[PDB]
Amino acid sequence: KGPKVTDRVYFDMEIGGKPIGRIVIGLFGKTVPKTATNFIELAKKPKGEGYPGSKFHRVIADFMIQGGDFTRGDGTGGRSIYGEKFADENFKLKHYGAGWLSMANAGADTNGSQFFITTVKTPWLDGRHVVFGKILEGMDVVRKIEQTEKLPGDRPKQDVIIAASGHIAVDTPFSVEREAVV
Repeated sequence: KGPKVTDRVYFDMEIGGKPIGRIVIGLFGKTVPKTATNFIELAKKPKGEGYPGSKFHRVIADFMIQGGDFTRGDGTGGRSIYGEKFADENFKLKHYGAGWLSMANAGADTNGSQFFITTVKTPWLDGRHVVFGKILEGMDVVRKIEQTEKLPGDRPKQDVIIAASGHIAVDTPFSVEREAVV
């Protein structure tokens, strides 16, 4: 009964130049096609133009990890394939638990490139941030990032970099449970 994964995206992660493993995300291309498409294309862009080379600039343990600011690296930048900003596509899905993918924003209809991966269930974000994927593999890599040493301002002391990213196609869309990722 769960939403269908139609596409995969991978992130090969490094912290301060040390490889820490791959995150694999399933995207709900039937539920939020426009949001999913943005993410997939930004994952396919080259550095400075998309996710490769960008960092998780905001990390809050017992909450979420946030990245996708490929133009300013600090939360103030980023842009979508549709222009600087695009509208909230729908709020069909909730932040069911750790390991859900949702768009960062600065209020209604301000989606860019920035996104976060939850590390706990975050009901207060439901209806405010568009949820569009679920972690499929590499939740331990997420947790590694979640626990990385921080500076004040919720910033990793060492850069947490998406060294590489890309899109793996999907056979046959499959349903996933609306539950925390183990």
